[PDB]
Amino acid sequence: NTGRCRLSSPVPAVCLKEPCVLGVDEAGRGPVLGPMVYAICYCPLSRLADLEALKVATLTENERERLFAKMEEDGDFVGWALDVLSPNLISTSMLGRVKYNLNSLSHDTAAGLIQYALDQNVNVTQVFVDTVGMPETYQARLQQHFPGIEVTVKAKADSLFPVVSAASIFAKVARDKAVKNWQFVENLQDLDSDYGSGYPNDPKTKAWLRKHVDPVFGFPQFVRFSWSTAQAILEKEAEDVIWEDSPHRYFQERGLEAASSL
Amino acid sequence: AARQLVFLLPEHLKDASSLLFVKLANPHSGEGATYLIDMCLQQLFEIKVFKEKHHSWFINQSVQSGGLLHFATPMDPLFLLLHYLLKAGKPDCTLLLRFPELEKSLRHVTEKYYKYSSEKTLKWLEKKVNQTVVALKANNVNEDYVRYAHGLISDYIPKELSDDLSKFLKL
Amino acid sequence: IHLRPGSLRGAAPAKLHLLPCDVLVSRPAPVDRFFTPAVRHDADGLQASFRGRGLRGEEVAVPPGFAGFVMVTRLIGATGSFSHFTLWGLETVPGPDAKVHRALGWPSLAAAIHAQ
Repeated sequence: NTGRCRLSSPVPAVCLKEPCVLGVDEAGRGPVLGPMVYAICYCPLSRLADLEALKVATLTENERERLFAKMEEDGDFVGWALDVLSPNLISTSMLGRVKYNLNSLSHDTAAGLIQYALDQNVNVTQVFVDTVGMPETYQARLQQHFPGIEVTVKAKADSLFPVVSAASIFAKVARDKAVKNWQFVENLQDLDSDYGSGYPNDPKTKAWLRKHVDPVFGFPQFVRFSWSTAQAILEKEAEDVIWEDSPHRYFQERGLEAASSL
Repeated sequence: AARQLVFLLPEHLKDASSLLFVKLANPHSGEGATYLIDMCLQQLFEIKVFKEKHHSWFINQSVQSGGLLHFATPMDPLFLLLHYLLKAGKPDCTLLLRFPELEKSLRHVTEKYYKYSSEKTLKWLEKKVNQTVVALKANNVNEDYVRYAHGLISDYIPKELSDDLSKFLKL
Repeated sequence: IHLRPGSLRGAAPAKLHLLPCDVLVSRPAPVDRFFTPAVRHDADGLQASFRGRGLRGEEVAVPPGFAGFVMVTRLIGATGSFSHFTLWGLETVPGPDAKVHRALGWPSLAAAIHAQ
């Protein structure tokens, strides 16, 4: 696993011969807490009618789970793959000396999951990717990378194409099984897991982070250190840390000087 | 918590078969510096510090700021004993020179009666440059060494500005 | 300031990390809760994280014929003993031509300068 973690269903045989259509979507782009999940759902152009039903446009946690199992049942034709990204990998990526923002971390993650499908010999002929605002530049980078297929990027994709609507579901469902798994362990180890929504705009989430600042180390793994809310709390609550980027010659070249101090 | 020091001490200091940190005058330039002196085995060591911008230590279950690494490296008392006479030209200072094999070492730069000699010192300092040229070849510090090897002894003596005539022209 | 070989001879092992960052205040810290369980091994040294930043490490040895000690305060006695330490770098392992790796070359040269 290491930083990220990929979970995947075996490729249904139909998908290796029949022309396929693929849907890319995510969950967890925005919280301070927990992972960011990416999901691809693919299915034959012929079997699109079967998915037109399991398509919304909202759908509660219970209904999401139900629709997730309904798709998981019909694994004879619907294929899926997930890449669950840790708050730590998100922290480390964005806090490198080399700038590497969420959007880049996000989309590179989309590229890999679409690439996985290709490497699995899924007869992908058309990809649809959901986005947040202005789809253009995203289509440009994505189409340029995948020149053998049509790549469509629309902000309303989770509402236009059932395959994106399905990818939205696995991603949301995986995002909730991952936070429940952390909560379960938290509670086992008698730790406080009452954070709230997970978003930095939540008074209860803000409160939780404030109650959880080790002066030396800051927060536990779960916290996306790279978030401004996260950083801002560490500036007020933890010890100040200065990083690398915030003859008389020999000793100067090694960093050596005499001890007057002692 | 209390300030923790990170030392690199010679392997032998450990065994008994007695140890004092004495503030002594810096022979090159400076009012003072730290010197560790062996009283049982009767020897001198200088204290250098590794300080580099933005480092700290995790020492066991604690953090120590700064990231300093202190070194106790054997010192030749000849450099430290030079300042008692050097001013003539023709505090803890006391225990510093008084040791066995002192008089036999003193007959290198100076000479009951002790008299400083400029001739012997230049001959001795020139030998050190070559002695440290051997080390710079073994340790491989990145001919051209002539200027560099002379410079290293300058950080131990103020007579190296008077040995700037000893640079290129030997004396 | 003076101290016998007693503290030196009987100093207990200590675990040292040299961070590429300065934690401005000296204090106890739960290294074993936060730090240690983040450390991982691979073909090129170790990986761990601090304040959400990716660090890359390496075990660095105390010079040959030398001994590492942690000393607390006149009189100054040794609290820990080490023979090696972890040298952390940001995103990329500190290079061989780094200030730290150059200081460790000092005792070897110091023996030649001060040789009788």
